[PDB]
Amino acid sequence: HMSICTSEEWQGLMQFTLPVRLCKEIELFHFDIGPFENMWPGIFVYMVHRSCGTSCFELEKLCRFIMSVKKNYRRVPYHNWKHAVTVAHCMYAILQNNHTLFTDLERKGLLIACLCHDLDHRGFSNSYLQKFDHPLAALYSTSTMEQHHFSQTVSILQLEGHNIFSTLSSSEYEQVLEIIRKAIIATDLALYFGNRKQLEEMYQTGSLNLNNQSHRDRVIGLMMTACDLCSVTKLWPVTKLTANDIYAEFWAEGDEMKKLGIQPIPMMDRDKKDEVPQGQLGFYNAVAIPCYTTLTQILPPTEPLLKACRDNLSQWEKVIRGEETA
Ligand SMILES: Nc1nc2c(ncn2[C@@H]2O[C@H](COP(=O)(O)O)[C@@H](O)[C@H]2O)c(=O)[nH]1
Ligand SMILES: [Mg+2]
Ligand SMILES: [Zn+2]
Repeated sequence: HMSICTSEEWQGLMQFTLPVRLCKEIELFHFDIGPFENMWPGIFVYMVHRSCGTSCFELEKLCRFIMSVKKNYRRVPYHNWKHAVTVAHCMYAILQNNHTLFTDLERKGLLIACLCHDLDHRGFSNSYLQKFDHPLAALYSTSTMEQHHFSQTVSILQLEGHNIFSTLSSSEYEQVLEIIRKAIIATDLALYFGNRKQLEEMYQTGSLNLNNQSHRDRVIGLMMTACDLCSVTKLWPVTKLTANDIYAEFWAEGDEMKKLGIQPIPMMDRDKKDEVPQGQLGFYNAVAIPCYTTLTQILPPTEPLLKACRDNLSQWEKVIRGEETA
């Protein structure tokens, strides 16, 4: 099922060295990997090593894992390899800024989860899959694609010489797969609404306790949401360019629905682009802003993401007022 990287791909990755100038910039939240496509795999290797240590993973296995994961992301407009690395970098930044709050096991697992969270995405949402009795919606009744993404992750790990977690004790092994499982499922936005309200409630009543595994799971879940949506925390021009990619997939889905005799929601209707600005305002107010607000409360060092998100919210309002530019 899973595609496999060539020997030239993983072998070449092992010899990669991150340019000195980027070492500085990669630590910042607003960092945009966009202008460095050839370096994305190497950037991930770098983040893993800085966060988890150069010997955490056997280099050969890690490189095969990375290049195969890349080969298993499809050439879709948004849920692609570029997105995977973007999300992993946000997680890297969050972990670097809250290092000792998370275990070595969790950091390894979360960085890997972020790189694999949208594995083998076809370009169709859970709505489509369920509303069209796709085999996946039957196998996975809820969080359909997310369960599939996790399934894909384990399949890659099982490929020969690809299991980077085998050196963990039998106990930590199962523990890390559970961390990855929950983390990937948490990227199902449907689950975000409940998770955020819960955390907010926990935080304000003073109940939140990081030594409480159920609370840890929720915090990690919000972190995944935060990283998944981080394109809204970049400089405006970057945020805007990514938005076009997001909508390219939305509109493509809408077109397929029309062909199947079912009118799509406005957001997925390429004939209703005029409604995009207002729709983004809604998404920021109902999802992005609350997410980063709650995350900042729990992990103060992540405040730059909230500030950036608010700045972009202001940009969308500026568009609606007819003051946009370029
Ligand atoms: N309307 C809207 N949806 C977004 C935006 N950013 C992310 N999303 C949605 O949030 C989802 C997060 O889940 P994932 O990216 O892991 O599939 C994306 O797939 C996409 O459907 C945005 O700026 N606007
Ligand atoms: Mg996803
Ligand atoms: Zn994603």
